[PDB]
Amino acid sequence: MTKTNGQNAARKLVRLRRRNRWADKGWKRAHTFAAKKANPFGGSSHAKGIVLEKIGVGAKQPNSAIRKCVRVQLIKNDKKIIAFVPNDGCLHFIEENDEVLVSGFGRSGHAVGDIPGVRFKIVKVSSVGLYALYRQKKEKPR
Amino acid sequence: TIGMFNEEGENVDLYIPRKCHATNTLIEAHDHAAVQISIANVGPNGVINGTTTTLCIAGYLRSQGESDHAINHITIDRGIMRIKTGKP
Amino acid sequence: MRNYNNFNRVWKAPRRPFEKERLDREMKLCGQYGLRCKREIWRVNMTLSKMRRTARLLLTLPENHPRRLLEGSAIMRRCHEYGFLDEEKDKLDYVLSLTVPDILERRLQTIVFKAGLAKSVHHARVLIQQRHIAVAKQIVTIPSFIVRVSSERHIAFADASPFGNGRPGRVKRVRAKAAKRH
Amino acid sequence: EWVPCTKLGRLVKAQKVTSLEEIFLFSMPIKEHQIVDTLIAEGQLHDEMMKIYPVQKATSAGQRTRFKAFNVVGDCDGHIGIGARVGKEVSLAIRASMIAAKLNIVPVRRGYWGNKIGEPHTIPMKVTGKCGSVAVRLVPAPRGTGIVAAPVPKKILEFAGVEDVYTSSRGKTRTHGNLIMATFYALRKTYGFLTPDLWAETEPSRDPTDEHAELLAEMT
RNA sequence: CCCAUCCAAUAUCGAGUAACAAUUGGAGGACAAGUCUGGUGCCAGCACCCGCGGUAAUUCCAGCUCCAAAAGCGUAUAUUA
RNA sequence: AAGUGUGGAGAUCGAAGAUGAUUAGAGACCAUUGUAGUCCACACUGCAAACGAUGACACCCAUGAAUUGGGGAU
RNA sequence: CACCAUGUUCAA
Ligand SMILES: NC[C@@H]1O[C@H](O[C@H]2[C@@H](O)[C@H](O[C@@H]3[C@@H](O)[C@H](N)C[C@H](N)[C@H]3O[C@H]3O[C@H](CO)[C@@H](O)[C@H](O)[C@H]3N)O[C@@H]2CO)[C@H](N)[C@@H](O)[C@@H]1O
Ligand SMILES: [Mg+2]
Ligand SMILES: [Mg+2]
Ligand SMILES: [Mg+2]
Ligand SMILES: [Mg+2]
Ligand SMILES: [Mg+2]
Ligand SMILES: [Mg+2]
Repeated sequence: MTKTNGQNAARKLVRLRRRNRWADKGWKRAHTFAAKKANPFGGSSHAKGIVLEKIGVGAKQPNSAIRKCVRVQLIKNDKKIIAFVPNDGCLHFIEENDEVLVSGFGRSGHAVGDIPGVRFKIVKVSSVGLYALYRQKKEKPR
Repeated sequence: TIGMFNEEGENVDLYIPRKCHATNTLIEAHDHAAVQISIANVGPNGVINGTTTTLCIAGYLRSQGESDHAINHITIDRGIMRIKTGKP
Repeated sequence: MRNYNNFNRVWKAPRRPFEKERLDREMKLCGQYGLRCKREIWRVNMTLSKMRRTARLLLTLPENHPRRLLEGSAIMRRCHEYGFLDEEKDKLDYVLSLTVPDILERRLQTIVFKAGLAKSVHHARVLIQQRHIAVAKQIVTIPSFIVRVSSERHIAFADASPFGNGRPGRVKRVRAKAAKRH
Repeated sequence: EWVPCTKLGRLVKAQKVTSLEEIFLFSMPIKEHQIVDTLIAEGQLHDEMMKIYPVQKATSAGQRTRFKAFNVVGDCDGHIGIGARVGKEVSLAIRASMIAAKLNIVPVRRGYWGNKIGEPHTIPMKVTGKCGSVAVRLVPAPRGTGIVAAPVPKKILEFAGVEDVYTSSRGKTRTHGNLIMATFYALRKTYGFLTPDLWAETEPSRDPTDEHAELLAEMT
């Protein structure tokens, strides 16, 4: 009950497939422009921003902590986002009005497990790497 | 001369299996309903000889109910069982 | 920018990086042949994979086809030339049976161990890389040098090496200077 | 010792049935695992456990727990058998699956892809086998391919004597209880397909229990 | 410049802790590799996913010891399988 | 089916609403009512678990009770 | 066929 044969039925099969590829959430995201115009990074990776304020986001059930994260405002398009600060400590390396280099983390913008509504991640603060500051490879300028 | 060969003419496979005499169906090793039935060849005085006619039937054919129709069709062909009365 | 010199990749990393059966075989191959890293095994995989793939294409082709007489007599020629197959093996179905230790036996690190010029396979890799073995009066400093069959007769010490007919090496020579100032 | 109860095991112990293909010919159930290790040589018969996983039964006051063990057995020359038993201790169910895997021993037809030149490297035709939703399909491969399969069918296809094969798997293969028994059902179908080699008429034989009926009555 | 050749051709400097010192990610599972010791006590943090952490943590912070790839190795975003 | 428009009809049941009662509360179930509706004509709507949760047209397909309409034998 | 509503968060 599914599809058509016929030696001259190729226009039917070409039209049939081009509409059913829009139902694929990978094909539709790769071929519509709401994907990049609403992505806070401009269809790119690692956008810079300025730290505005520090937030403690409480973990989801069944976990219980508060996740240390900053809210930053990106430079390329002035979009306010909340981004996580990975490691033990590490808001001690971030002050307000710091330029931070913010990547996503994990899952193509889908909020890695415990943290609710945070889908970006601090990589580098004041143009020195944030994991290099944790392991004390080098220290902050100024 | 049955079973696959080598291009050197040695019989490569183990176990050439039986085939159903009704349906020509190759009898598998786990087909535990498949039976052989040996029918005694008998002589002119009505006493059995030392030779028997053996016919083997596959297991699905017995499962349906169609084996008894197949034993008739075989033994008419082999000449074992007569198809009708003689004329009075 | 307008440079047309070519380059490709010679090895490939395996799918499934943690297979306990595969990781045990390759540590045996790093020990029995004195190898630096798993990547030297992995190019011997790709070298043999490409032979195993072309020779499996040619058997799809019939005999008395042009691409099987030519180029099927080339792949049997380079197996016989480099010692991958002895001269009895001539049917092209033996390239499909070659293994990674069949290729690793033809490295200059292995023959210098097998000919007897070194005590261990880690003695052989030092003496190649420290400029002691000449294949045809040609100092070869490459351990992955695949030795041909005709080259086996002529592997010896280098004529410039201290172990051959050359000047004495460093520890004798810097000691011969210290006995000279006195 | 081992005293047999079935007539087949009486004839195996008496060396009246000499090989295992004399049982496969007459479709006889084995019913005694001492038949198999008698007929197959002891060093030429390999076994190892495929999977062990626990299955639980909700009861009043908690769960009951028994371990379901999968074993595969076979020399790598066309005999394969898989058995799945369960038990309270993990050591009992491993031992019971060894007993079970020998009872399910079954032959594998092997053949050629292209020309015929030696021992058969592959299965003689495309065959699928289905248990649950998991159906594996086994396709003949050329002479130097290897077994191209997932590592649970690949270990079964090594023990069955198949040297080069292509393999697909259609659905929920992470269920290994049905993935194991679908590779077994597919290799079991290799003597079910009627090829024009086997078109010829073969002369009928006599059952080992037909022929040796006078000897078996002397055990009573 | 580099590489290559050379430490006499009468006559050329040089390894030892070869200190001339390998790193990057891991050790519950997938996924290779600790029922080790110290600390913290649903905190701090880890965790792609499943999950860890509530005073005996196989998962955090560390020391040891191992595993993996190795002059490399993590991470992020695209993209093919 | 509910709903809408214009005319009829208006017996009974009855969304809304009104009284009783139950209840911690009762805006509900239960009792008494009662408007729109129910019913017809002519227009409009086109929203169902509009179901067999099974698209249409062909093909092959084992068995035994029955059943509806047509035809044929006794 | 009177009335009969509810039981914090993880974990075992
Ligand atoms: N979810 C984030 C994932 O991260 C990936 O990002 C990268 C890495 O995480 C990943 O690195 C993997 C490494 O994790 C894994 N342990 C081993 C693997 N060899 C690495 O792969 C990388 O390194 C090798 C060098 O051998 C390169 O040759 C190879 O091209 C490269 N992909 O390869 C990717 C290349 O940088 C994917 N880009 C991304 O699509 C995916 O979503
Ligand atoms: Mg020199
Ligand atoms: Mg501890
Ligand atoms: Mg640790
Ligand atoms: Mg009441
Ligand atoms: Mg009323
Ligand atoms: Mg309440």
